[PDB]
Amino acid sequence: EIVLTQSPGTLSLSPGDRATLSCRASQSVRISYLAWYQQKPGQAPRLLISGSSSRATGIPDRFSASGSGTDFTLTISRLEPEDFAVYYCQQYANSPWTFGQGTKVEV
Amino acid sequence: QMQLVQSGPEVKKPGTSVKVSCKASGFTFTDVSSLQWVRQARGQRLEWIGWTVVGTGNTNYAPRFQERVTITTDKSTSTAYMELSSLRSEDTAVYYCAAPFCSETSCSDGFDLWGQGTKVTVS
Amino acid sequence: ETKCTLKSFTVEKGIYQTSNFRVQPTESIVRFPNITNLCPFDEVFNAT
Repeated sequence: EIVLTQSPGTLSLSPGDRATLSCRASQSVRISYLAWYQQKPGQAPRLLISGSSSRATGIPDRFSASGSGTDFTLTISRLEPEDFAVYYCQQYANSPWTFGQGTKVEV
Repeated sequence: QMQLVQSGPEVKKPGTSVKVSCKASGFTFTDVSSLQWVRQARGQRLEWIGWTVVGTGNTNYAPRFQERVTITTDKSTSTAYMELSSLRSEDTAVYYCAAPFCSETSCSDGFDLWGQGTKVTVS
Repeated sequence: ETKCTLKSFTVEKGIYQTSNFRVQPTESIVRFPNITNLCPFDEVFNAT
């Protein structure tokens, strides 16, 4: 039920650059129950980082989770042109769960 | 391979109930595995609906979805049935079911599997 | 060992044969085929 705000709202960076995004809550503070997702138009969302400390199956090393406090941060080392999509933070600690609003990256 | 297959998009009418299901290829509901349901509207943020425990049988529902949606699981066929009553024009969206690779009580805290979703529209 | 083999508390001078020499396995491996296709037993039994 933690209301999550994802920042920055929009991005426009050259491909191959290093980017970092953050998401914020105001409910109960958990660190290892957060996951990051990316949804393409017309396709189901795919998982990137689970628990803010472990990669999933097949995930490249470009994604890197960070943050020790209530903030949840992700970093992408290089922006290969297929990465332009929306990102979502999700928590599992709390009562009936709420997604974020989504951060969209543009070329 | 470990993959999820869901039914096709459907069109329905007001004042009617809809049953939605999604199956798996080589994956079984078993005892420990559990899945959640998510909904995506046209250019809207994702909304969580509910998730179920196949083994124990416990269920969790959204406070706003506490009167017209029911989720049930069958271990034998390893199937999931959602009954939604009185779907409106705001309920026209794409549904997805997600479960982790959880066999012999060995599964991470992320939902790797992801179905294609069903586009349900009611006019 | 030879005291136990001869069922006596004294052994006379000589050469005696005793329990065998062997090597125990260190682990276990299993290589059944890979498929996981869920043989259609339900269709046969549940046919109308």
